[PDB]
Amino acid sequence: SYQSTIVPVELHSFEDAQVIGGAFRDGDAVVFDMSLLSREEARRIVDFAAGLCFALHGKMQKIDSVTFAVVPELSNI
Amino acid sequence: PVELHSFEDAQVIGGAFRDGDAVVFDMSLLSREEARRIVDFAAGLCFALHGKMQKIDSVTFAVVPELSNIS
Repeated sequence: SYQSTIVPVELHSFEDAQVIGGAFRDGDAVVFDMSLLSREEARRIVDFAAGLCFALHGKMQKIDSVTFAVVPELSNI
Repeated sequence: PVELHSFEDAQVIGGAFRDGDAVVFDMSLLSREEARRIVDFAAGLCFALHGKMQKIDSVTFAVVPELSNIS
């Protein structure tokens, strides 16, 4: 299946979750930074991302305190 | 109708919804924080599977899977 190299996303508010969701839903891995978000917002981003991962059997990884990644299930027929 | 007790129940909603079932959940027993975490998780769930979330009232929401239609 098609998938670009990992999509980077710099977050500024919870609404940006949509960018992560869009790319992840379309088969792309996404790494996003939460350096500029409040503690509350960061938490909302991760709960939304966990919802995305559970729904499509994706995997979420923590790179560091402000950097996380969601990776789609491997495409193998 | 799922009665939530903690954020850990997000999996109950998720499992059912992922299996193609509509889920209506009550958040009466949840803290303001937990309630919000549940809805954010559920929103990720719906976004991922092209589902729909509806607010029934302040403590009751529903996530509904995309309708199966083949042409």
